[PDB]
Amino acid sequence: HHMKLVKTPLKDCYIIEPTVFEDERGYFYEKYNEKKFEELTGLNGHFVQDNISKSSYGVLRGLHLQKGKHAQAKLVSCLEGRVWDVAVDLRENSETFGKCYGMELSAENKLQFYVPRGFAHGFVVLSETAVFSYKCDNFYNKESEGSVKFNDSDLSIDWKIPEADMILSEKDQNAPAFKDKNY
Amino acid sequence: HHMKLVKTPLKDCYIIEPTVFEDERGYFYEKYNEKKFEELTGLNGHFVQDNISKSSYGVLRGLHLQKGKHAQAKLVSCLEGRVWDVAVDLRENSETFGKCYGMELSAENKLQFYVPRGFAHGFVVLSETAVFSYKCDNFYNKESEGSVKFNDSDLSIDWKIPEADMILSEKDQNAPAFKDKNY
Ligand SMILES: [Ca+2]
Repeated sequence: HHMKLVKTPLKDCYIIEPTVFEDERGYFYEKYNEKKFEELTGLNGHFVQDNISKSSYGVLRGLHLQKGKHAQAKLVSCLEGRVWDVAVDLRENSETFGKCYGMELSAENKLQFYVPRGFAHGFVVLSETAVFSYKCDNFYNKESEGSVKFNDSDLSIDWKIPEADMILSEKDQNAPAFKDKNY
Repeated sequence: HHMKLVKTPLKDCYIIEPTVFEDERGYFYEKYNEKKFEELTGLNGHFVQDNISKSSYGVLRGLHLQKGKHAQAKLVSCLEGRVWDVAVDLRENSETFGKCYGMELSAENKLQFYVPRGFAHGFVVLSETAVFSYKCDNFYNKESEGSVKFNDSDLSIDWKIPEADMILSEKDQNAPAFKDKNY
């Protein structure tokens, strides 16, 4: 019954590990519960928007964020296939400012990854195709968008797959460096 | 960009039709947006709990509800496979009291079904297995639970699959009739 939030090296960034109940017909679990989450973290647990994408192997999207009062906390998971998901703490006041953390999200492992406001976020598709789910605690605002180049040499993120396999949009190919502070 | 809610014969009960953008690598869509939903319906759009179940062909769960102040509106969809989903309006003051509506929810069709508070809900798995997602706008409360027998003769619900294929829990096999008012 208790929600299980697992610590990561980034402050306020958590893995939600599900408690899965199995039985004859299959399984069931409580994927998310706002009251439990807010009780455990003291953070906002009210999500207002749910987004879905399906992409093919090697598609890499990120690192993305919305600035200021438009910043979005994200609760992300993989509904089909496998992805490698990365978060970067960009809060200048945070003891983990400038640090990154990555993890595999898959339909099989049923994990969710909570990325606070003030972070940048991205992911790469590891399987033939993957369906990616992200819930946001704030609404879309194009003008507020910020970004960090995914392969910025200061962050030195390990995106796991061969570089020749990565598929990037023109925007993500041209995102400003971490030191340029487009956030 | 506009959310598309499609009317059903039951008052306040809607189908959410997604606006799916296809591209080279796949697709993306906004599955849910609380602000758009509340603007269109005048109803509460703040969901607080997300639940997942996976079940095998013929598993039928329902008809279920929570009574009184614990009643849960449900936004339901099928993430893998195919289900037949049914809602019953049980609000005594409603012009559609006692009426039912069923529809197929599948991973392929990406539809969502909004079941208001004061309704009972259930579904049966049509494919070999199915993964069912339901978001609730209120929290679980065991004591508040109500139920209606899925094959109640006054409601005469068409559950699509052969009765011999249906797999029901002991509780659902013994749910009180619609006219006994366990709600
Ligand atoms: Ca709250």
